[PDB]
Amino acid sequence: TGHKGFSYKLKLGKKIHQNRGVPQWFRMKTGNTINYNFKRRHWNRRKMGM
Amino acid sequence: ASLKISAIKAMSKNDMNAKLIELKGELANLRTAKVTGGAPSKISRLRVVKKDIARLLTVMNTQRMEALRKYYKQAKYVPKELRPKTTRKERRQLTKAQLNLKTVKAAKKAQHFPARKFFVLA
Amino acid sequence: GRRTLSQRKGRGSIFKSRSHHKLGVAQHRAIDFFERHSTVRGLVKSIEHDPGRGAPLARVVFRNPRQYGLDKELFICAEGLYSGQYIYCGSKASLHIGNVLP
Amino acid sequence: MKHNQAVSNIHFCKDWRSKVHTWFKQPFRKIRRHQTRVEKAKAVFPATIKSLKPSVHCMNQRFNYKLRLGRGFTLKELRAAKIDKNLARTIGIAVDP
Amino acid sequence: TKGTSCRGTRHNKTHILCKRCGKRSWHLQKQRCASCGYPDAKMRQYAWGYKALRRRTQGTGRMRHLKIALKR
Amino acid sequence: STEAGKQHSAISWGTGRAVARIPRISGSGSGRNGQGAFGNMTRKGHMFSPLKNF
RNA sequence: AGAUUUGAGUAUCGUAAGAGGACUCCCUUAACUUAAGCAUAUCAAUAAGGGAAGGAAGAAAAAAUAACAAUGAUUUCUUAAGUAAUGGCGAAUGAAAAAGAAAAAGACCAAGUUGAUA
RNA sequence: UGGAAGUAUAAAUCGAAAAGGUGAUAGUAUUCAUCAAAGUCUAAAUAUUACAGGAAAACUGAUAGCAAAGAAGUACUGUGAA
RNA sequence: GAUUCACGCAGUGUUAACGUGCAAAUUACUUGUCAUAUUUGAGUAUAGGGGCGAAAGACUCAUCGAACUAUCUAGUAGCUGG
RNA sequence: UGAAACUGUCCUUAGUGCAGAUCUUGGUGGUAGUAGCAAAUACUAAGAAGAGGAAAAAAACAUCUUAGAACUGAAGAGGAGAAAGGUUCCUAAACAACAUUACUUGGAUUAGGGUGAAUCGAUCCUAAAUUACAGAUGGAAAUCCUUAAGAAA
RNA sequence: GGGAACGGGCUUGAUUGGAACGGCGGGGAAAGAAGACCCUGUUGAGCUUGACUCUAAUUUAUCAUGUGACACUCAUUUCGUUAAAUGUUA
RNA sequence: AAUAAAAUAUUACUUUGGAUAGUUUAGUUUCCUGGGCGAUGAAGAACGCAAUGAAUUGCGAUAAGUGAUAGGAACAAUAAAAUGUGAAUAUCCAAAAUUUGAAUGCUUGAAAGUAUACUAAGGUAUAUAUGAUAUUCAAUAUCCA
Repeated sequence: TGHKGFSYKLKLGKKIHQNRGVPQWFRMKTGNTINYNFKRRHWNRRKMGM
Repeated sequence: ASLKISAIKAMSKNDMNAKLIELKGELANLRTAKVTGGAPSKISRLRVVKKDIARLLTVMNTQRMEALRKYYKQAKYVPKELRPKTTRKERRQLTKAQLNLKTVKAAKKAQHFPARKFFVLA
Repeated sequence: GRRTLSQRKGRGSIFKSRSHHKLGVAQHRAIDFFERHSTVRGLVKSIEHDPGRGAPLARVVFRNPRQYGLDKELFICAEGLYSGQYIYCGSKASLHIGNVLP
Repeated sequence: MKHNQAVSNIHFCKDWRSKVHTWFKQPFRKIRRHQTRVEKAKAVFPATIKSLKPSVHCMNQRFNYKLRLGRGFTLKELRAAKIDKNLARTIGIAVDP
Repeated sequence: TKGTSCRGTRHNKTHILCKRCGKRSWHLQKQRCASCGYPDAKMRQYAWGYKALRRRTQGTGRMRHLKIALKR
Repeated sequence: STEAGKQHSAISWGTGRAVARIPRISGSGSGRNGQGAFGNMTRKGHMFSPLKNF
């Protein structure tokens, strides 16, 4: 909704921040196994349920 | 980081107060430089000034609380921050003097009939 | 078996009284000295329709016996009562329609 | 049941699996008690004596011809032996009024 | 119409986020949390929910103070 | 472990659904839900008589 | 007016709360199951619910056993013993003394007495 | 409760004492034996699959062993408990 | 709490379409109804031997002649399969 | 072929031998290049961009502009809000996957940008109703009471 | 034909060229579902009823000590108020 | 009668798939030592903090870390700056310790807020129950002028 509580909006912003991939420099670390973030979601694929 | 704790300890309270303002003001400028495409030298400097502020505040606070412990060392009512570190259970237990306290009748019995040292011949 | 409708009526969830637009509680005024041993006068200001009951209710206004102010009452209207009428409550009240007597 | 056998009386119809006690700590009770005995041997040194116990007869006619260690000497046995009952407990003698 | 059609009017939340446990388990009309048992002072735990006990209990979080007291 | 393989609320679906009568993992949303359950022959279920430490 | 009694507000110094509950002390009248049915019984101080604790807890110093050539607080182990007993005397349930060991330790209140009483 | 003409607890009524309780077949009588209830504390020997730190193993070896040998109670499902 | 048409809604018939569908109940035409015992949103109240029901054992989150979920529980099976 | 462990004999031990359990888990065939990609009237010409209309008509060609031809027909396939969603909004680069052909298009990929209130709302007031201290009740969990029970409000 | 009494397979015959496209609805006792009709379990559940055995609610009797010889109030019950002239004199 | 396109059969090579073999920073069980939380604000939850981070880890406005004590030359994916005038690293220590949560001035839905007192802001304190002491009271409740 347009109308929302202040703390609810900040939890919406955090979910936007966490919907990002692994940076390139992190993928070049030695002994690295983290290439894709599996905690990723999209608005039309999975509803975050909050 | 470059602030040299020995040099921090050489300043007075007023000098240590003004240094924090100078460090805080410098850190504010470097934060502006980071978002305006600053050089890597300026960004590396910004991490140094961040630790100097933490270092300066550590000496300010440690020197202040050491003076408060001396102030309340003999005081009857000591603030709960300066009391010795204990668990909640420890503050509830009886004092060792109170645990081994004995009645007047029992005190003299242990004085006139103590556990003797002996041995049996075989 | 199940619970009959007469049993479900005693819990009072959807069977509570629909008493939202009711005027109030219709009753005499609290008995005091001035009505045990004297008479008080009340003016019938208006006659209203109390929802959920078939009889009209009268808004009677007694002045006050002991303090300064008003005493707004709510009687069950007797047949023949009219607006602006003076009614009397007390032991020595006359035997007229609308008066409240022992 | 088939053929000749005894009538079986096994009380396993309850939950015995939570009533099972295993003795895997038996080899380490021996070490724990023996070590505590040795530290008991010091501290109270000498004479970690387990207190002198009386000679009493076992109860019932099934055992009454045998002697065994009782608990504590009676006041008359201490008086007969000329021992103060207050000092007796401090020199490793068990007392049982 | 009890299947696909009746799901069109589902736009009112029964539960929102809880302040104490952080789960979307705060019943709005009941005014209590179905997961942590909010305003009730004690945290809601049941012996038949053995998995729910190992999902949120001591040691499942940061242990900010107790990680120092025990090691001391 | 005494609870190894027995940590589900699984029940058999019964007949009439074209699948065997072994208990099935309840719920939905994962690959585990609707799979086999405690049975000795099933994957991730308890084995034949579990070896007791007594 | 003064001497008490009881009950309040405030200030000061403290105390309880919540987590955990494997082991510990309790409350509450489950059923599946077994009895080849089932209703007492069994499952069973069992599950779930509820309260309280500690590094251990509980218990502990005889209004106790016994009938002996007598023992002697409590706890725990061995044996007694699937025994005595209970039970649609069916299915089933079921101890304790004696005896052998680990460890051992006994102390106070009340009441009584002393009152230039403290 | 094994406790069987009542082993223990509780409730309703009743209710002691110039003491008395027990000796498990109810009753009364006389002996005998042994204790002396209706307040409190008490180390040690004992238990432990919480949790933490260690050591072992005729145990498993990636469909096995904990559900989890990787950001595992994670991804994902449900309004929610789960 | 008259008769009708329209916006809407329903579901009389075709026992039409579809029936591994647009759809775990929809589509088309025909038909009916289309404001006072009317329609509808949000808030709120009522909970499982319970609720709610102009009453069909109907509805209570695709679950109802007793919801869902977890524990007792690997319930028992003289019966079927290996 | 494979590159770091293994075998023979005697005893001991067992989570010890599979074709079946609508068995469990995983992988894979025939069906089969098959059924289908047929509601919502509809597209065409020139040009541009692009690797992407070629050619013995391979008869069909996504995006943008213009011209033609059309549909929803103002109780709309128009312009805005509440709930719900949560960045899907805007721009640029880029098209591996996704939208039952393809896509240079996109609600898709990557990176940035974007939400400005004394006057709009929330905040404030009360409605149906809801929940506290003390009190009443209960073995317990807890239940009741909402101004009545209170030196409270 | 016989066979578990209605064979694609077995026996004896009729007969046969390999790969298939479009249709079609005879057969595959075609697919979907551990028959829902019937019976058997010493298997259930909903509902009914002087089926057996119980139970909430209701009801009756006894016990639970207010005074004075029916009368009173003093516990107790149900109320009303801003606890706002109650009772006896004047 | 005839062809071997399809079909069938065996081997080699390749492919789809991930069995088998070798391996293990992970489990399971038994035992030993403790069993050391909280109004001095716990466990849990949320948010935030790295030069380039989304998760995870560590930490709390002094932020992937500060002081002190040990420790002695690294880190690295890339670039910086610092460094024997002391880099990493370790800790029962010191300082500091956001919003909540028993949550405790009042309110709390996803709520933004707000009162008083002490020391414009900032920081403290103010829930309920309860023990002791002090002080101010109330009730002719008992005496009592």
